[PDB]
Amino acid sequence: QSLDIQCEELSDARWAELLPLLQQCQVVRLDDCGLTEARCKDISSALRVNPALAELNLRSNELGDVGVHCVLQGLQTPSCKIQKLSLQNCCLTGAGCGVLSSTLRTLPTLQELHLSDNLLGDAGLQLLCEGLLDPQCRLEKLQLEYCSLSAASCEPLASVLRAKPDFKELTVSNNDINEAGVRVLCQGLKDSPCQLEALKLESCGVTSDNCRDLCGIVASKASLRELALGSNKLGDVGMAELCPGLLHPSSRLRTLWIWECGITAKGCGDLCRVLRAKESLKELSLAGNELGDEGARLLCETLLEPGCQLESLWVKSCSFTAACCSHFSSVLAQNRFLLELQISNNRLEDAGVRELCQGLGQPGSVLRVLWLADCDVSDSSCSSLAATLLANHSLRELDLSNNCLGDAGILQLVESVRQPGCLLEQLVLYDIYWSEEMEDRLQALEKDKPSLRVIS
Amino acid sequence: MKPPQFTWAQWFETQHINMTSQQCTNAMQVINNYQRRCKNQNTFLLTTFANVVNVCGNPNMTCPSNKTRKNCHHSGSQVPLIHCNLTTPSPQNISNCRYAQTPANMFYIVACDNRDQRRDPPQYPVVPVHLDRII
Repeated sequence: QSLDIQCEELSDARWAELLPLLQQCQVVRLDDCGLTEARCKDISSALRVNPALAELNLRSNELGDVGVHCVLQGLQTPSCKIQKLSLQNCCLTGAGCGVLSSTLRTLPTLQELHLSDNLLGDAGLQLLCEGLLDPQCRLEKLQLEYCSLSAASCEPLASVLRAKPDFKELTVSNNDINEAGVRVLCQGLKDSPCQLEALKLESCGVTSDNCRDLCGIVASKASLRELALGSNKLGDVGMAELCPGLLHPSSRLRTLWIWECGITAKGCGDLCRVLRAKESLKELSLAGNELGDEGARLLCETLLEPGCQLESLWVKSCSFTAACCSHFSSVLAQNRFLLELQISNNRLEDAGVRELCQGLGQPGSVLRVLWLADCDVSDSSCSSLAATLLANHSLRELDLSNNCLGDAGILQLVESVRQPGCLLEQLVLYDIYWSEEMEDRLQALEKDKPSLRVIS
Repeated sequence: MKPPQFTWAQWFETQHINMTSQQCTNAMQVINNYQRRCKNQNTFLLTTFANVVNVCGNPNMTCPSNKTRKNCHHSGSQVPLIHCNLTTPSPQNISNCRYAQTPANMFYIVACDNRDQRRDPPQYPVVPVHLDRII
């Protein structure tokens, strides 16, 4: 049972009737519910008598140190067996980390802790680390995104990794730890008894040289499943340094998130060698990299060969043009592994979109999620989209947001999606200019076809 | 579709003016929560609704994206803004969608229409309803 509410202002009357749920439900999630220190006592008192609290999520509530400490008091009982806790974006400061740190010492059941979006600073992280190092703390997943940490926090973090064999996920994305910090963290991982499953260091100042150290981690940690390194200047050199590790036979990495990493068609080429050899790689993001149609061609050739079992490909904003769509069309028609193609923010144009529809409209197609947001799509592509939406039976989600579609185009899509033969469940049309006709026609569609959701 | 409680002008304001948090990943939650589907991209203009309405008062121009419409208006100039770029999807829970944010100062063109006679405040006869472009 769960009390799960998000993005709602709770009046006193509403709060008063939800209170009892706080001491009854195993999962208490009140995400961005305007909670403040003024209601922290109610929360604490409820938590202290809840016989089976397993998860507490109070993300995005302006509690402040006094509020968080108050809430934490509720978890300070011998029978508290909480497993997951999120105080993400709760106005917790470095100072406030003292009580948090202390609480961890008596919660061996706590496996996950989210502290992202709190200005903890290096001093707060140090205090936290002291609690994490306690023999009774058995935390497995830690998220510290946007916590204003510098390279000085990497040694403390490294000491935790060296002492905790149960660690599974470390997320330090969006902190200026830079090259020196990243190196310390990697060495910590190399010297750790843990079987890490996820490492996320997006926007951390990771460099091409850091990739040599990361290569070794990927090659040795057989347990590694997710590696997120987006928004770092890895470049083609970085890619070349990482591939040797990604190619290691013991590696079963499932997700490789390397968007906006300064990669070009050259680095894409090295990556394709990995794709052809590792069937375990299921999710890849190269979004925001200037791959160009040359990169699109290399990716499609690889996606047409045995071995590559990629399931999700994020390549939005990769400088692709209509010229690459014939290649992607072949993929959508023959590849039976790729389920999601995020190719938004590329000048595909109607010419390109119509080509993609040809491949997608084949009998054996399997693509279930297609993003074509802001791809210069107009009414000229709607006839083809409408036909594919009836011919294909695997697609469930289509995003056409940020495109200039008009009455004519909308009518065409509606004529198809309204039919019982269309299995689409979500049609996304955010940020498009609406005429009264357009809006009326789509509003009715929603009521005429219950299984279909028309977004915005 | 657009939440029923909002006029198109209010929906515009909800998506592009009122950034409820300094981080995209958090500010986007409110928006994406309405229909439970994360936006691929979203731009927050760091201005006010009244200030955009003023722009709606600038000389009409043919919308660059659709020459059949002349309800567009070029912002007097550059305006601070934060563009939210979806980098990590989370279909099972929009609260888990991650965004990359890029602050910047750019000009913009907005499409404005007559207010909703029975829902939009009368002090603004013409209101912004669509962000035609950012440059």
